[PDB]
Amino acid sequence: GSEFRPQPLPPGWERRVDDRRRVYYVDHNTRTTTWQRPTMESVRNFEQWQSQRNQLQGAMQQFNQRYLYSASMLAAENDPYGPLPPGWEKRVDSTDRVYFVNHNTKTTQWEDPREEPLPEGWEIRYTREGVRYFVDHNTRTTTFKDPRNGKSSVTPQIAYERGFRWKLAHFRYLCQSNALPSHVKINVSRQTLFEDSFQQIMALKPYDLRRRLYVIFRGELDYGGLAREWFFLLSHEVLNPMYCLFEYAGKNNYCLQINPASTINPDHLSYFCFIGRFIAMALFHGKFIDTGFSLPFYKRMLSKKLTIKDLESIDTEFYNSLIWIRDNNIEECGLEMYFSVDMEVTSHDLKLGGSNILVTEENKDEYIGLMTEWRFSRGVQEQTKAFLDGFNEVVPLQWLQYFDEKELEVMLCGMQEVDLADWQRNTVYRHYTRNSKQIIWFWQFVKETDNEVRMRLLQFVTGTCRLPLGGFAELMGSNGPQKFCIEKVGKDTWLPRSHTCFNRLDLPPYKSYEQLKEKLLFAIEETEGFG
Repeated sequence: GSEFRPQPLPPGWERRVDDRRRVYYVDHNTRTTTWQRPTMESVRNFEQWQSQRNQLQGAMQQFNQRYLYSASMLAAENDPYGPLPPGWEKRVDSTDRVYFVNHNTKTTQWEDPREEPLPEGWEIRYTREGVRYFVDHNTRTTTFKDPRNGKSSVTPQIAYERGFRWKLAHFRYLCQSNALPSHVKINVSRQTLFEDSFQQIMALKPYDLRRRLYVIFRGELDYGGLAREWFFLLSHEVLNPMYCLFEYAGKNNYCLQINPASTINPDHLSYFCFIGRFIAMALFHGKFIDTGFSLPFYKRMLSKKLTIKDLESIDTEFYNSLIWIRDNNIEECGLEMYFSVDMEVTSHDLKLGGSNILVTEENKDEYIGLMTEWRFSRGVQEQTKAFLDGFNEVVPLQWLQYFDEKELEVMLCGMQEVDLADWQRNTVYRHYTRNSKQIIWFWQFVKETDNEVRMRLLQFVTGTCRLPLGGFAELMGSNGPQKFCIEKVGKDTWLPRSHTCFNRLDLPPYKSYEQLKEKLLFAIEETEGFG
C-alpha cells in the first residue's frame, strides 16, 4: 500500500552508478552533480543560491567597508605591565624611557605600574580619577584586590565591562606567536573554487595553514585582497545545496545549520573538516568570512551549554512545544508522548529505553531536558565533531576561552557602520507610536551610543551582526520577511527580552531615558553561560 510514491527525475537529470555501485545524479543542464536524488523543489533552492552566489559582485564592495575592526598593532596594546593611568603617556630620549603625566605636567622616570606578571585571564584598568582595579575574565568579576599581592585601596567596587579590544589583542598575539615562515600556496580557479580549495587545504598538514597565505586565481594582483576575496567567496561556496552540507531552519536563507542528511554525501565528514580548517584559517590570518552560522553554533564552539532560550532561536515552533509541556498539566491534555523521537524514519531514545516511557508530570521536566539536547544535535553529531576537530587543529579552541558567542561572531564576520536612518525607517512598533517616549529615547540611545554597542544591540534582537544585504527593509525572520520591531511589554520593573526569529525587541515602558539606557544596555551585554 504505497511502498514508493516519490517524484520522478526532472528532465535533464540522469541517475548513475559509480565505480563502486553507489548512486549519483547528474544535472545534464548545469553540467553539475549531486549525491542526493533531485526534486523540483530543491532545484529552486539551488536557484535561490545561484542567484545569491552570482549577484554577489557588489557584495564585495560593502564587505570591504566591513574591514573596520581594530587597527591591529595601531590599536592593540597587550603590554604585560598593562596600561598607563589616565593622562599618562610613555616617551624616550637618549634611548631612555621617560614618563609624562599630561594629567599634571610632571615627568617621572619610574613607570607608575610599580614587576610580577599577573595570571592568565586578568586585565588591569584605571578609573576616571586614577585608581587601579582588576578585571577577571575567568569569572567576569572585578575585585579591587590584585591577584598577586592580595592588596587594595580602602574598598564601593565596580561593575563588569567585557573588554573586547583586550580579549582580541591577546588573540591576535597568540596567533602571530605560532605563525610559521615560508608560505602556503592556495591555487584555485574561480570556476572550480571549492573542489579546488577543498583538495589543497585537505592535503596540507594543519601547521602549513599557519604560514603566510599565497592565494592566486588562475587567469587574473594584490595578495592581501585576494585572501579577503578567497575567504569571501569560499564562505558562500560551501553553502551550495548540491553538496548536501547545510540546510536552513526557517524559510529562505534563515538560520543556517548542519543538515543531518549530509551523510548521503560519502565524503561529508572530510568537508566538515575542510570547512572547519577554513573558518579557523580565517580567524588566524585576520580575514572575515560571510557564511553566518547561528549563535548556538558558536556556543558549541566555545563549548558553552545550549540553554532553552537558545532553542527559541533555531526552531520557534519546537520551543513553544516544550514551553507548553513545561507550564501546563499534560495529564489534563489528551496526548501520549514518550521518551523517543521520530526523525529520519527511526525512533531514537532520548534516554536508555526511552521509547516505552510515558511522559508524565513526574518526569516531564526530564523530558524537556533531553528534548532540548536532542533538538540541538539531532543527526549532526559527527558532522559537528568533524568540523570542530578540523577547526581545532589550526586554531586550538582553548584560545577562545574568554570570548562569548556574540564576540566570536564579530571576530569571524565583520563590523560595518550601521545606517541609522535605514534602521529607523524600516522599524515597526507594536503597542508604541513613533511619538512614544520609550521609542524616541530608544533612537536617542542608538544615535548617542557607539558602533560596537549598536552591533551588540543588533546581535541581541535579530541574532546576528550581519546587516542583511538590501537594507533593513529586507531584514528576514524565520517565516521570511520580518522587519525589526520594538514592542511595549510589562511595566517599568522588567528587563528587555528578545525574540530573535521575529527580530522583535520586547522593551518595557521605562520612566526615563536614564533607566532605559541602563536596563537595556545591561540586557544586550548580558551573556549567560560559562565554557
